[PDB]
Amino acid sequence: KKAIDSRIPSLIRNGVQTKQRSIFVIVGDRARNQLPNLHYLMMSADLKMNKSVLWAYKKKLLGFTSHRKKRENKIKKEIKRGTREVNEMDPFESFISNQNIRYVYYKESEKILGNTYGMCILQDFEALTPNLLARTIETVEGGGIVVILLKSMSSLKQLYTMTMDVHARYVVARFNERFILSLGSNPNCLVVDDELNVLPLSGAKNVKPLPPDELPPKQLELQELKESDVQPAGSLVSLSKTVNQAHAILSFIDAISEKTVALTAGRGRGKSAALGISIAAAVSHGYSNIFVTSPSPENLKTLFEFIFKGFDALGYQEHFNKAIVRVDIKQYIVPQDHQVLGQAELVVIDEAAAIIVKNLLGPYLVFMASTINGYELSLKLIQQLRNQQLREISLDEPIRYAPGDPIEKWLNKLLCLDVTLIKNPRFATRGTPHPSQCNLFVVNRDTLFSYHPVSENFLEKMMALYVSSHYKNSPNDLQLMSDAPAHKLFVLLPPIDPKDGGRIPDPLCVIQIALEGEISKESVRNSLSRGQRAGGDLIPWLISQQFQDEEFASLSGARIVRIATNPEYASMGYGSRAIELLRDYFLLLKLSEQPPHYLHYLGVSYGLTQSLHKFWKNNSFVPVYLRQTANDLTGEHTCVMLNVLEGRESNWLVEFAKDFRKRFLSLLSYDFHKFTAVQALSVIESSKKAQDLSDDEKHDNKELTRTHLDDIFSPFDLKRLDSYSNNLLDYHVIGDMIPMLALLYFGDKMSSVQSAILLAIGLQRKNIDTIAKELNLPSNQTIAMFAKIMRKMSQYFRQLLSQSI
Amino acid sequence: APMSDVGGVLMDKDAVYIDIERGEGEKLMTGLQSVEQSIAEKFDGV
RNA sequence: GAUGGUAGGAUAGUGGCCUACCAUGGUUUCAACGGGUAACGGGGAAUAAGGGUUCGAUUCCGGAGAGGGAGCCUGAGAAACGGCUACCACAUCCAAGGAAGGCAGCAGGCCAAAUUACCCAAUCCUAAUUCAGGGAGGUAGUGACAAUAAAUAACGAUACAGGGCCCAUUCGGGUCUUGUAAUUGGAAUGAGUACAAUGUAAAUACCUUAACGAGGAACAAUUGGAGGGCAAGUCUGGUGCCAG
RNA sequence: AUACAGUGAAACUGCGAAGGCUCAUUAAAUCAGUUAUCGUUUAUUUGAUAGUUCCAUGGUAUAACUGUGGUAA
Repeated sequence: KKAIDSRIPSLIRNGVQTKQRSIFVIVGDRARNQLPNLHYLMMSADLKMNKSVLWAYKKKLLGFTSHRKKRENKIKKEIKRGTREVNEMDPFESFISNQNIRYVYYKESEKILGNTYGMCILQDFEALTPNLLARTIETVEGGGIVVILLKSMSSLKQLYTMTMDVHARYVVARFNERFILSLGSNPNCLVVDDELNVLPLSGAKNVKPLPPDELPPKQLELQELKESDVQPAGSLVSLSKTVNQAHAILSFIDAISEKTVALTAGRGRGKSAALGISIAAAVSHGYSNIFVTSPSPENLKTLFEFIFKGFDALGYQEHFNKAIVRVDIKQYIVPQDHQVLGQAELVVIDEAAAIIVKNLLGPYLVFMASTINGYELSLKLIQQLRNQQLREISLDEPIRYAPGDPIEKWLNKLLCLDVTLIKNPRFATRGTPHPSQCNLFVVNRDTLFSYHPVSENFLEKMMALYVSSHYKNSPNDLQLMSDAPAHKLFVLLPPIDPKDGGRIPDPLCVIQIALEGEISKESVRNSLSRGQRAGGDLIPWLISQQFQDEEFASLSGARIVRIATNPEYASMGYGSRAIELLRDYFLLLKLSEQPPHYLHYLGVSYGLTQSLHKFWKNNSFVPVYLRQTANDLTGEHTCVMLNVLEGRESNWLVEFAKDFRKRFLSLLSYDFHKFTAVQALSVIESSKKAQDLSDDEKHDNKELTRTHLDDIFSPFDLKRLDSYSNNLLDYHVIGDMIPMLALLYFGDKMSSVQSAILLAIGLQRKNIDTIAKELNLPSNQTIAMFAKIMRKMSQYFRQLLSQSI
Repeated sequence: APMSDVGGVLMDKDAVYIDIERGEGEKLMTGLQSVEQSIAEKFDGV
């Protein structure tokens, strides 16, 4: 027996006194056997406490098996041997055989997103993805201990990096080093030996706080005031959280009970139970609401809302993947996808989930629009809310499982969930001088991710740039942008020569999907038996199947983003891309200048993205060749995925031009099955492919015109007779549908077309009928544009007839 | 059973009485425990 | 299928054991067939005991069952206490993906809930064996129903008293070495404490047995009954000092 | 004792457990003796009991074992 320390029990005492989570990091081998003692201390600090405990691991438990019949018969045959007596258990065996432990792999961390735990035991340290960190430290509640065990390689990294700034020596990872430094900065975290000594490198001093909640008392006061009918029953069933959440539920109830249409959109963070408030308001809406409601979540992702709906219904008055069917006993509600229920929107109330903005504008038109805006884009959705609908949208961000937590602050700081849209420039007109200058500098990512204060403030600015209104990336993407071997960045922020300060005008992350460098990194990582870092090369290596692209290295754009001010920000992004093309063609400090004049031996430079209109316009100012796409509907936005790749190298122009030619040849046929998107964007894509072909080719891929007997075989003679019947008569479907496929094929092959005639050629390629495509695009002079299309068909038929026959 | 040692954790008034890279941990607990007090910045003159 | 005949099937083979065909048989008042239990009782089923005369030794009540019927498998021997398949219910783990066995069992209880320890030494049984074993089997312990024979004293000396006992309604009568916290003396041993050896696989116990072990022999047996007597005491009654 | 050589965890092997509770009431059909099976099965016990040969030694395929693993098991 020995007294341990004056700080490690007192930390749990004041952590449960202030209802704040706390972090222990244990080193050494005999470290599993001190989680009994920390769990006992966590319970005896306050009995009125959750008891469950997580054991997130990655591949294998430390010294046990988590199967109680298995270890029971193992200890039975241990009894039968006789090295251990009958009524004997060491405290770790007793801990795992009596406590309530939930076991998860590091891969399936998404299965425990909702429940609550008193303790979390992170077993392995060397692999810790930040999405898993954000999912476990969120579910640990206010009297909570998160413990993290270590390994001898991490002990070497600790003894190295605990002096000033040194690192470990062999893909190298710096996210775990940033983690170690953040835990050195945290006040509610410390590092303990396996013998319960203290390493005071992480929050050394800690006093026992004095023995003893106004916002909670104001919550109880306003709740009891609302109590003194079924509205108070719903309010008391909902308000398991802050008075902010209670006031939000009460205000949404008041504005959406009898007022039938308002557009209320409650916005909140990952805490505070937004889905809980929605599901707890669902029962009150079913009471004083219409017989049908419309939910717009993801399919089979409405766990908290459906649980709170069933819970509040059972509170008041009740009784291919999963069951989300509608039930009633004395009501209807369906969790549907995008608005195929346009004619099935007789429900007067629809509640949507967080951000698909055009699909949201499609679905939210003619009913009471409740909406849940999770932070986990928001500015543009609030702008679209104010641009149309008595919008009473208001919500707040007080936490649910705490009142405020330094563990939540350190988690947000390390995982970089904090953002700031302040300007902090020299001037906007002087940043327009940077847009004329097109000057860019490299990141120096090792010194960037080494956690120093001003470096971390600029890195938070860089993370706000790299995820500012992006395409819904995540913290694991931040860990890939930090700790991958094939990565670089560029911050083309300031042109000025002032003192310490600046901004971020444009971040752009490259990915060296190479041949030489990627082959070196892959042959390295095959010893570690993993690796997947070649996407843009491997897409074309199966779609177009070119040994030239198998031999040529490539840079691929992971992401690139600018400010959200104005079209000058897109000009700044274009200047950043042009500066990056010039950069490819022509401890440590947290920037680089001479290395911005340095590069590798890369052949191709490509950006892979979704088929967006402004992204296509950026790809055209980029003019990088609009290469082979994929029309499989990626269910996030339904957007098709195109990887536009320039060739900026010595001798690759014929290869890239032939690839663009093959993509152009495939796109006209693949616009029949699963590409029915637009007319102007389709013309822009065809023009981009032909522009790539004209820029790359000199006379190599120069196609010959429509030959005589081949053109005679492609049409029929009576088909051309019907074409002349359309020339001097009506252009009906008895002669304008059998030949229209060959007409559109030869028209997009090879002698000019108008805007209306180009939309007619694209309309016959998309094979829709007359009153659909032209009336959607031009919306003016329908029969006159049909006659202009017939005249262009007559000119094409007269040209083909007078050419061949 | 508080006031007693369920397992090893014997609870006194305020103190807790428990019982039971090698040289690296032993040295970092012997001398270099609070030696990293003024080792935070490493010339981080922000 | 009742009774038989002929042939085949199946059998370890005999066999209406089963099937085709054929004949209309067969048992019975010389007790067919059917009726029940002190069929938890009986029949030799068996040992008998030197006086218990239907208590008094045992094999077997009938067949089943391993949650419930069904089907299959193994072997010199089986429709297996130890196997599998499917159906139906119980039922535990579970990370909800799946893996199972049977414990829907046996012991107990309704002011004696502790038997579940040691051995094959004996008798048999199996066994490759001059060896191994058998919860077959034996041994021991807690768990009283005052049922059973013993003890809690035996023998002397001295002193000092004069009264003790019996009958009877009464008066009274009859009789005689009888008493005493009196002193005192040396002998006896038993409960207990214990050497052992014997016994026994081993240990307990019985048996045999050296050493110590009594004066309040305090090494301290009860249970119930009959009757008094006492205070500067207390209470009640009322024709002093009394009665209760 | 440079093809084996003693201790021997865990594996194949020979055998072990070689006969234990409850529930519904069968009248020589349950049972006991006896006749027979050239009408039949039989491990073990015991006694007996084998006659065909044209122009120096036969083949891969599995363990145990290593090695890579999956699963809460």
